[PDB]
Amino acid sequence: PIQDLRDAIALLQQHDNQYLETDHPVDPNAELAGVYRHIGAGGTVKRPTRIGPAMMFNNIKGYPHSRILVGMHASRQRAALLLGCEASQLALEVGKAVKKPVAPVVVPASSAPCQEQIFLADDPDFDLRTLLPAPTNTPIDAGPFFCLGLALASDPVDASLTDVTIHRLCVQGRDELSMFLAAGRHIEVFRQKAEAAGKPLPITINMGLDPAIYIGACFEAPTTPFGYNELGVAGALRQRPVELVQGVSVPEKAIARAEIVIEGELLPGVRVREDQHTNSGHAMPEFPGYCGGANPSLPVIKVKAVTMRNNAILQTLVGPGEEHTTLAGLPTEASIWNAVEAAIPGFLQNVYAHTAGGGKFLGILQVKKRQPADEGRQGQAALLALATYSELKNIILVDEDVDIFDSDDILWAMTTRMQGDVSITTIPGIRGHQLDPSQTPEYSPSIRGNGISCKTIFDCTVPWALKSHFERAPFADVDPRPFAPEYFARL
Amino acid sequence: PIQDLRDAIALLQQHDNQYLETDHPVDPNAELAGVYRHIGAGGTVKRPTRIGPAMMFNNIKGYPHSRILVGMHASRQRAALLLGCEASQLALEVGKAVKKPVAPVVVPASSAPCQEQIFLADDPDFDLRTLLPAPTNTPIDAGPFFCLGLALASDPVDASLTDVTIHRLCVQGRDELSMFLAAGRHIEVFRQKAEAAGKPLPITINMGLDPAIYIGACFEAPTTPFGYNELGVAGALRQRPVELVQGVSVPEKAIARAEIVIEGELLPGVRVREDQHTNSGHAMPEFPGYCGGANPSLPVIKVKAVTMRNNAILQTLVGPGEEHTTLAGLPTEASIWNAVEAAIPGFLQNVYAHTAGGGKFLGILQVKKRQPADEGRQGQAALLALATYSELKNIILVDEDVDIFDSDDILWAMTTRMQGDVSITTIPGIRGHQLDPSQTPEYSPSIRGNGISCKTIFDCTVPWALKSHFERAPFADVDPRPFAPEYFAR
Repeated sequence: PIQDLRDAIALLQQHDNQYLETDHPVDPNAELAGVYRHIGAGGTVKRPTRIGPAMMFNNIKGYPHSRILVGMHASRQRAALLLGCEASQLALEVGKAVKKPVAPVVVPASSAPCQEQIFLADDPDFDLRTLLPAPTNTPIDAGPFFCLGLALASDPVDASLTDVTIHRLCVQGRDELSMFLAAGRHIEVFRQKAEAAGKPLPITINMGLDPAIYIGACFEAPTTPFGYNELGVAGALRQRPVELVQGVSVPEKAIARAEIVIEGELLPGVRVREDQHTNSGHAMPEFPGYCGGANPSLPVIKVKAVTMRNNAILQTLVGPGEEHTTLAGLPTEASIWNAVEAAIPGFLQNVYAHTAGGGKFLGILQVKKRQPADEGRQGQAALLALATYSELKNIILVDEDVDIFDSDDILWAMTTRMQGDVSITTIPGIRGHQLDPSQTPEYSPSIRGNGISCKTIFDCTVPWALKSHFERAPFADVDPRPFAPEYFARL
Repeated sequence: PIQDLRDAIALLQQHDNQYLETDHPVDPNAELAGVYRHIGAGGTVKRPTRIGPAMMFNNIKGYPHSRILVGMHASRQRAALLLGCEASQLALEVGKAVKKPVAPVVVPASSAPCQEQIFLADDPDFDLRTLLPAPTNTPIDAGPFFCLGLALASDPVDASLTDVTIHRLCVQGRDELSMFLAAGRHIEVFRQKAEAAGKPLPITINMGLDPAIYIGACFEAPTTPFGYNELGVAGALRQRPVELVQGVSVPEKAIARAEIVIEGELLPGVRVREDQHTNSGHAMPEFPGYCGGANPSLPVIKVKAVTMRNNAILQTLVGPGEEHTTLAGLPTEASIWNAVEAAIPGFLQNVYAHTAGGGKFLGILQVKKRQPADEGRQGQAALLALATYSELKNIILVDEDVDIFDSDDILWAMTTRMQGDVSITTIPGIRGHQLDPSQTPEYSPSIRGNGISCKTIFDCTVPWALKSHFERAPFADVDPRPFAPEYFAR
């Protein structure tokens, strides 16, 4: 029963090519990410790249006591193994946990390995920059980043209002991090409330976690009093409550079994240029595959303490590549599943938040026309997808004999089951996502500002009345294995 | 505190031009509908027509003791009076009731005015066709119809599964009505189960109710054991449970305060052609404003009894015009509201399931661009609407200074806040609704079968960056009341 990051590493070590360690010295600045680019970053990272093992770097230059984990979630198959289901059903299996969550519980400090070591920022010798190897993903980044920081925080006026969300933070100084907070999201609203009263907002950043927690926390959750409800998904996935502990230096909870916890406060009335120390003009690589722009005005966590386990692992990601595809893509798929299946039961066979869109921009919907009235519902399923997940950009529709996880087979449906002046429907001027660099006025006369897009539905389903002409060549069913057993061993 | 149909009539009589009686003899065959066409049918009925009073016909040729009420829900203002809220808030107000329903209650036969008179069908003199006037809406109809039948039914194996649905029924014999039942609806899964076992399904048809029952019954409701859950909406709207009573001739509940109850059984293994007796080839007028085709294979209710209050009112509708716009459009608006507000909170100011689409085909969305990021979200709101209600056909988007209940003002926005080669987005080949006669392959080379349409989004919102040029001419705020008091007393 997996309850923390090390229980997960143990499971991976029982399967081939899921976990890999190296003792060869690596520089956290640029080099480590450059290495994993080849081994397992995947997704929208520039070629060459591939799906591979999660990888542990034991020998980090300048950090003789540290080790860095990347790629834990950077494969769909791997995520399936870590949660005990089939990779094609991963979105549905987690969607079931979302529906029957198990609440987290509070434990005492004696039960929290994340507090086996406490480094108070009090200490004159404290220096976040030398305590933690925060990797730099590319040389043009704004600085070192932590990329899997699970932030816990509460409303400053109503303490029963909580939030759990993944963030990335740039290291800005001996005890400072900058942190981008999405407008409108709960923790930013918390921070705006505290700042309007001139007060800091206490927060914990929890890194190195059971992958069920990271995966579960990307889904929308209900809000109950003191609920930290995102944690309920992982509670359901393991059938064991996620354990919280009180912070040592701030009045906010932290993840009891996390590897590293950064406790601090968002400062009132303070802001920094994200790239103030490099003037690179960039932040770090974004899920579409491009380096984003540096944010000119960011809030700052003032660090009051770092607590960690003995031999703490620092967990982050590279790419963000396939690791982002998994964390973002399963929620994208679940919400599309839920919307289509409630409106058109039995129609959708599956949906894939394609890695080529980082799990957000590109939806592949596999439908089955069962009867004459299903003609015209394939467009309806596309409208449902675009309405339910507004950061989507394009939809590709295929039938149930097309493998939506096989990009060759998607392009095959786009070649023999599509006519350009019939099957392609453009929907201009719909808000999409600012990190798509083609969503700009300069790219298109129908785009009125950044993050607005034309959204395109590629209908590659066979028209109902023509289906008799579109049967794929029927090869006979045979068990191939007796013909070459040793060859099918390689699985 | 309204509890039944008569209470609602008494409220209407307190307001001018909300209720109107006539004692001039009227033929229930075509004439009655012909008259109300002029007075209050409204909606998609051919013109002349208008919004008007609900109308009671006291003198029915062939039925010297009967009276026929029509138009009860045929006005949004009238529907808001009957629920005690603002017309522009109707969908939101019934949505509140949808969330906190009160359960109906069972009461003994002595508490059910619907059982003041009992007409068992095994009496030799029983004739459904002469006991009650069933209007025929037009001369090309399949036959006489009851158009506001609230049907109650339970699952035949598991009695804890209940459904409450609104139906129309054509009178086909002295003891039989034909009744369409939508596939997938819980009422017909009960009927298919009973039929698969060669058994009848007992049923009540409850007509002449508190408008809060009819209106609430058009919303989706959850299922709880022995729930009759649709009725909880009406119960929360009145904050008093709607009372039921055991049927005298079938094992199934009826509405205790209803005006007329038809008790019977859906018969297994027997169908009927709707235009049996006429060969008209039509059923009756449909919400888009055209007569529908006759249904060639319909199930039959075998009537075992009819019960009714003393001086029972027969409540039905005409058009179906504005009455259908109310019953169908409030749920349409409610579901669009819930979707857009969950997805883009604070952005939608109101939505109107426009009567020109019978409450189904045409959605007007009123949005407010509060900030630059809202540019691009008005199209998102239209997509949300098309996805949550697949029978929509077109969406018109407007800003918060456009009155979406005023069709002149809609067309105004379509005229000064719209460029044809920019603001109009077509989405071809989406399944819509077979009763739109333009959704056929003959109308469009992009339509592959009936009930498939091109769906069009008309964006009549001001582009964010240009809003400083589109302020409507600002007339000073003044209370006009004092300048013409007696004029405003109308």
